[PDB]
Amino acid sequence: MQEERKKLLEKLEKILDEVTDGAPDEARERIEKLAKDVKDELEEGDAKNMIEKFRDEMEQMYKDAPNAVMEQLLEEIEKLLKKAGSLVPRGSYLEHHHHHH
Repeated sequence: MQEERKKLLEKLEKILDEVTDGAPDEARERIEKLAKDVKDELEEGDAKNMIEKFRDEMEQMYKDAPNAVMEQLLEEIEKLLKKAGSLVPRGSYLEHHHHHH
């Protein structure tokens, strides 16, 4: 917490705040579970991995239903994932389309 880590996760939880509220209606309750789990993982389990999980989960629901902010939020978590990639070169995107409902 002496190397901008709190500011990185503060902005990250600020994105998750806008993903739940600025969700495509029905997609919100899907987001609220995983976003709540990220908060635990910030100290409990693997926070950095949950930033990847939520980033790739967002693009699944974005391809399924894009409002306007949903797209911008993909770009936001991406900026934060680069800084969260501490010696870790990862972010190829897990290839999805819709997979059917």
